[PDB]
Amino acid sequence: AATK
Amino acid sequence: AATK
Amino acid sequence: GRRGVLMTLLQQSAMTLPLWIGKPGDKPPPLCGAIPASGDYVARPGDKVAARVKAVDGDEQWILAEVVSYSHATNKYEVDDIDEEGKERHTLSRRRVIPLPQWKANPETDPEALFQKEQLVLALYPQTTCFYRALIHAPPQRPQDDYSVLFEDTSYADGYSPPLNVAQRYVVACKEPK
Amino acid sequence: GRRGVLMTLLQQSAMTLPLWIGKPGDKPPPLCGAIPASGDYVARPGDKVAARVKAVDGDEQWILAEVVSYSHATNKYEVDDIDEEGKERHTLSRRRVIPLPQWKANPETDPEALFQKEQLVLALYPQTTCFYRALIHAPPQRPQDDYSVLFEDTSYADGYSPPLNVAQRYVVACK
Repeated sequence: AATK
Repeated sequence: AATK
Repeated sequence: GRRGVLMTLLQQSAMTLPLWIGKPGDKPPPLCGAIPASGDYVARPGDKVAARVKAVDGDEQWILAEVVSYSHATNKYEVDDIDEEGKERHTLSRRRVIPLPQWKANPETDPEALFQKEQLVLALYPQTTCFYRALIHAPPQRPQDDYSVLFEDTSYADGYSPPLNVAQRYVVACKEPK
Repeated sequence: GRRGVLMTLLQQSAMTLPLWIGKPGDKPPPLCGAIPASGDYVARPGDKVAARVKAVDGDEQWILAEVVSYSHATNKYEVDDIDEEGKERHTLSRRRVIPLPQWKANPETDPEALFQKEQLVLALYPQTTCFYRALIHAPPQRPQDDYSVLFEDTSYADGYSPPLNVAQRYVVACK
């Protein structure tokens, strides 16, 4: 996933 | 029904 | 008179609604507080519901009623207007019936089963047996507490009532357009 | 690049979301916009969800994901990260899985199926595939429009981001  |  | 006694009964019905007691790691069951009914659910005779009654002139009103029967041939219920005054029975489509919750959600254990602040709901107006559109002002913080709600009310310049208390048994999903 | 590909895919899934088109008398169904799933709903293979995943180090994130299977034996989902670099198929309890909307609610016909201003939501943060707590700032005016939201963000003195645009596919109820 791409996180903040 | 009992209404407002 | 009959009206005041009914209100006492309805208040009592709200109070006796059992609290849901889950176990760790689970989901609260359908009809615990704000949790919707299962997909193809049919309420039992004697169950309380919100029922959308279309008056002869076409006026639509959500009322408190008790299920009498159901038929899958027609996908229709019979329900009884809870005030039992005069002719109380109505035949209506399943989409005109919202089952009331069968448990209170405990705010301590299951906040995911409560309607949250600003959520649009149908709520029983105090001292009536009719449901109307409202926004949640506050979910209960304790097991015995009511919702605080703001009813849509054009008699106020800003279109909302002050916060009014409505029990968990009498707050359901808003299935009524503006 | 992998980033662009992921962002495209994301952006595309958002605009393919069907608009709910009822006729007089119809109510919007479960999973249209803000209308919650039914009480014992189980998401289908291929369905998009927000999944609460715990990394190897214990860090908790709601990620964008896709259902692979659900086993009634153990009452667990298998879900895939929508991101190719998310190489783990996670085993998750039902409470860790929120189905995403399967229709957009049209503000012109079914406004009651939209989240209200100031409602707390989980929304996909721009340029990420992760959901975070936010307040509704504005609903979509038109069927094509995103929600505007204020994310909780401790890097601002008031605790909130500026208004940011999040599509209906990527906004679900908190908690």
